[PDB]
Amino acid sequence: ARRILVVEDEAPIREMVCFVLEQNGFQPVEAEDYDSAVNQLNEPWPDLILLAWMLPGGSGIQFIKHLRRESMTRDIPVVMLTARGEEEDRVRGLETGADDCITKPFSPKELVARIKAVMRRISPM
Amino acid sequence: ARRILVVEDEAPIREMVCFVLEQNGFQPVEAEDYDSAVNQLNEPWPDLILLAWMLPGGSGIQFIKHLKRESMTRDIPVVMLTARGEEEDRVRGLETGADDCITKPFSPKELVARIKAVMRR
Ligand code: NA
Ligand code: NA
Repeated sequence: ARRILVVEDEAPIREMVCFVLEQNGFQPVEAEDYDSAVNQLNEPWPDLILLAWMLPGGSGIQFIKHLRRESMTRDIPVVMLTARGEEEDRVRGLETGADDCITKPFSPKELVARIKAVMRRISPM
Repeated sequence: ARRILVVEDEAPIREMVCFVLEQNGFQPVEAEDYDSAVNQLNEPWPDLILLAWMLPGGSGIQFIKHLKRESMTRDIPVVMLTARGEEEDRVRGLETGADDCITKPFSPKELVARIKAVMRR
């Protein structure tokens, strides 16, 4: 179960992520905007979601809130994709209920290690 | 097979570039700074060089001048790696003698297409 929903509107980044994931044994799914991401919340369910802070059509925080409203999605791990610089500064220490984050640009190895760490994580408390 | 010298001090970008190129059957060679790049100018020589504008130890422009002064390296294609914002703005229209440029971030498909087009031309 290695289906990864890649919710990232920056095409070069989204495609890079898909490539890294493919080569490391995962099944990446592109979501280039908010509605595209919502339309992937069904069988077969994502095992983990990578999520940018802002998309055409909706924000990352809006998407997380959407996920939490339903039993079938509320336990899917979410890892934020954070742009180095201005965005990173604005969102540091922001509690969203997301499980982890990673800053762009990242190395292929760091992305994979962060995803694997989140996937093996025990359910809190 | 074909040797690509990746001269880039931004580690995540350098590692991404090498990852894409290696899975696509190229032989990427990493250079994280200026001296590392100069140290890779020996047999077997690179088939193409991807080059950042500024490195620890020396600039992209400096490295191009180094390449052009030697008969063995003068015809190796050079593609600049350009960052958005401040850098892209200053290097707009700089006639460096590089064969092409690519703006970061780029997709895997764009990277490979650009290098293959430069090598064919
Ligand atoms: Na975004
Ligand atoms: Na640089």
